Amino acid sequence: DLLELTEDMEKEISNALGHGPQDEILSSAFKLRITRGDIQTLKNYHWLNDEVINFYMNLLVERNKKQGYPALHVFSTFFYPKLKSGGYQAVKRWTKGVNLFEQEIILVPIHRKVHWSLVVIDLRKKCLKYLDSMGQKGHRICEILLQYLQDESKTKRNSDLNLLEWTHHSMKPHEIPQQLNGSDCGMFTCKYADYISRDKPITFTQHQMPLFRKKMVWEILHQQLL
Repeated sequence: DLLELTEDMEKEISNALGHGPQDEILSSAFKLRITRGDIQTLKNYHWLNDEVINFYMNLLVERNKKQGYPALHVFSTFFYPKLKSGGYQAVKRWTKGVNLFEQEIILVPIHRKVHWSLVVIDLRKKCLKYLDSMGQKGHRICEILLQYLQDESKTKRNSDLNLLEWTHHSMKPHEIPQQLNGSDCGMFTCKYADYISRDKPITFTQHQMPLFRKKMVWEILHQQLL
């Protein structure tokens, strides 16, 4: 959601992006350590890196709990690639201590080459949605993730998913805002995730991305969303 930033905020934001040592840890949580180098990927025209995305994803989980939003599970940005190349066995332990099926919404960030996209698994509707700011379809990706769910369920609950009741859908270019440059794919993924996890229709646009980038640095610095 939109908002007007304050001087004290724009100050600390310029502070974090501005010059200084690269290894200076500016924010720590979820076993992640955001360095000034990492937060600088938020500067306009820069590609977000894994740390920033994972960090933000984890913040959505806490925001949802505290605000009475759907139970949210966010997979690491490294999960999907590991699954795609190593199969279920390679990621069997990435859900240690959690039962995916007791959650309501599962987010799976998709990193392919230099592009970022998003898969949403809504357990409440038994539906998988693929969101891509470059209008791509993700049939195969959803198919691979649905098979992962079946393996997780059979492994952890000794029960099969009822495949006949599950559906998947790739949001068309008209259903969600698209990116108009070559550097905001990571931001679209984060904002898709943000709105989707609150069951809020995705009404933001490319025009608002510069403000989102600034907002996210503050949010990451304070480990709190606006």
